[PDB]
Amino acid sequence: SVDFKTYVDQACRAAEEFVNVYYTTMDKRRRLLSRLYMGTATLVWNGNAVSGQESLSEFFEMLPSSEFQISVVDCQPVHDEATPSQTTVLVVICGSVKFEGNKQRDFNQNFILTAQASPSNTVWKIASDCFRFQDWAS
Amino acid sequence: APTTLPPCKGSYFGTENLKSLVLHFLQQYYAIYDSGDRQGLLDAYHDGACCSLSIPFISSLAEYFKDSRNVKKLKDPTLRFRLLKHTRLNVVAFLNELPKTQHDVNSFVVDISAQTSTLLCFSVNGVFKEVDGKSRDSLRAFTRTFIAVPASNSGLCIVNDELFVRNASSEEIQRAFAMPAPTP
Repeated sequence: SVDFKTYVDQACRAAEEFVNVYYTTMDKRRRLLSRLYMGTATLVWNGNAVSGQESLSEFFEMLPSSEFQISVVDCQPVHDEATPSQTTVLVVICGSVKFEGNKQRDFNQNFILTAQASPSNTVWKIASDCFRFQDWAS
Repeated sequence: APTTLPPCKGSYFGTENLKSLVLHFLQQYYAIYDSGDRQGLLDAYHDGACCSLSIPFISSLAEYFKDSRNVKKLKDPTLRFRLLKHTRLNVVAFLNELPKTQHDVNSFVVDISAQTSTLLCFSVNGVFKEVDGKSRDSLRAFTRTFIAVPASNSGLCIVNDELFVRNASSEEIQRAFAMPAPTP
């Protein structure tokens, strides 16, 4: 129907741009971060589930101030059989973060982005998110 | 300004049913993956599955360097396209080229992060030993993210697989290899 490469190119573009917006917002405009998530989105944060945009808003306000350094991004178009009639992209991130009052740490994060067509540009939002520190048991 | 991080926890499965399903999948998958011929995974991957590998931006990881995909660093669309493995044939052929492994399955920390009637997304955190070749007996740490659809049998069929491989830290090695005498 459409060439696979089209989906791969779309996935890379959406992910690279989204990741830049996401961690810039996290570090420098935390109150806007929840606008990057779908209303029903969840986050599993070091084994802790947070459900819904309003609960995500609260959780992000409670987290200390952050400085993230992102070193690795990979992404893939998600097969239509898993997300019928819905354009989605898996994004995987590795980096480090310094939270205020805490030692610097390495982390891995993955999330699924979904495309929301609009009168102007298609907007990508997080439908589901997962975050874990490399050294979470310390 | 706050400074408390919430308490970190182990595996998140959500429900007992899902814990059973995913833990059985991982048992079965890694019995083949660690067997010495991975072609048995052809029946675990969708015809149209995708796979890719990433490692830390930087070695003892040279066998993973040629196929590592970091779109932050690598900008060219054609090369980006070529490093993504697509179709079960190309996925499993790639996996069978990687070093032979022994994973500590029962120590995996698993997070199920998305679920619908058509989709399960879970990420697996753990370690594996390389069993042969240039880095025999080395301990790697990894994070692997799977998206699976219901399998026509009763199991899972993988449509997306992202593997991240790194060296285990000195702390991870110490914990993984410890076996002290019991003390009161």
